[PDB]
Amino acid sequence: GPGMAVKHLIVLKFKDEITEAQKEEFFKTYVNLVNIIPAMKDVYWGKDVTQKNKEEGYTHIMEVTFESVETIQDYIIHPAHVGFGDVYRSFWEKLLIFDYTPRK
Amino acid sequence: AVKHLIVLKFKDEITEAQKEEFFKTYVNLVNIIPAMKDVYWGKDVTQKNKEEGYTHIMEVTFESVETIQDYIIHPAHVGFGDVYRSFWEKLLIFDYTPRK
Repeated sequence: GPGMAVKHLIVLKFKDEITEAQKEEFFKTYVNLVNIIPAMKDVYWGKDVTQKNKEEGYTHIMEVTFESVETIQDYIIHPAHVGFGDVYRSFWEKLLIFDYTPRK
Repeated sequence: AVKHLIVLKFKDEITEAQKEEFFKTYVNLVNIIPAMKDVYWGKDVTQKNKEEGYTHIMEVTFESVETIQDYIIHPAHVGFGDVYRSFWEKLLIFDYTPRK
């Protein structure tokens, strides 16, 4: 329906070499993409506190909220894009990205 | 507020109707388990993930990490896991506080 959210779920394990300062700057830059990418409306992230899957090693979760029925290609080609961009794609040891519309 | 996040891959044998049954039953848990706040789920549309990766996301909101645990040990959630764990091949759980 109109105004339904399209969400991207970014699931991350950082490489051991990545510093706490670097991680902080990474998330700061990602949240600021809301002001740069028109269709991007919100970014929220956090650190897993449970560690229920330590063998899979993922530690961080980032939720990106986009407007539906709008192009997001400017995000895809953005230098800061976590998977595709030159700036940060070397930061992660492991990375999953999902694309879903939340419903109930 | 905190989030209990589930990343899920169903067993190969599970049908579309069974996936819908799973989510309907899970969402109804909010009518039963006091600790729970709102639940949303979605299906991943990424073609790359579909072949052998996780396929579904469930987000559950809670007041605190403590009330997440209240939900974990509730008889209704125990009962759900007892009869629907068979539906999933693998999953990931994350408990975290969203921030910006």
